[PDB]
Amino acid sequence: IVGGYTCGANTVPYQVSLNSGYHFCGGSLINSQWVVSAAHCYKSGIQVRLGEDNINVVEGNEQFISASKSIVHPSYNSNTLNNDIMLIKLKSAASLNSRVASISLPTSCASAGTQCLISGWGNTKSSGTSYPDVLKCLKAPILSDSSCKSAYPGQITSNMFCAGYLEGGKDSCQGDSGGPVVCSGKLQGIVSWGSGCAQKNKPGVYTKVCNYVSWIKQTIASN
Amino acid sequence: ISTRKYPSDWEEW
Ligand SMILES: [Ca+2]
Repeated sequence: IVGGYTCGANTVPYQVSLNSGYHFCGGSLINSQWVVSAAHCYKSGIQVRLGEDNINVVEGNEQFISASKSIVHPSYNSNTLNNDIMLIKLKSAASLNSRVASISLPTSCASAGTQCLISGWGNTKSSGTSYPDVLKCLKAPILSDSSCKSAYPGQITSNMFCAGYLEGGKDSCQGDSGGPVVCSGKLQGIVSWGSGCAQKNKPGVYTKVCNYVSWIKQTIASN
Repeated sequence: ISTRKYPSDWEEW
């Protein structure tokens, strides 16, 4: 997250870190046994780290649980990034508490101008690299579809939306992929892609979770 | 170069 702020420990209790011997992506806990992340975050062996603040120190609110299943959307396309969603089933259920909690799925899509919270452990610089130990947060609005398409001609599908600031300076970044975009207490987005980070006229692009709610529920029920 | 995985998407190819 570029241009964000330190969230505070365990203030985003649905945020997870996906770990393959190092943090590589975020995710969102949607029930005690299931996480939503990006399809491009798939790997064969993932450890989900719940309850994290400082990802480099054992502080005592963590739960480390291996993924048993990581289920990429069958229509995910790695060239266009359409359908960039994955479901992760935990090998055992997380213990839900004030520091480890689920986020609700949406009942409707969000409108332009809705303010959302975006979070992660990704890069905090728009040029070069600086990776945080503690979780970062950004408040950012959803943009109009027309503004989003104008920023990324030919690239925005109906399964994507843009959020952020066209002036630059505030955005998600590498290491934030898969993490949450929460608006009015609902998971509306998944960190997906952008051109650079926090650049002028190049907002973040997020998977539109409201298009997948039925798919998520059916995938969970059958797995 | 567009996806937001650490360290990058292309790095994993
Ligand atoms: Ca920790």
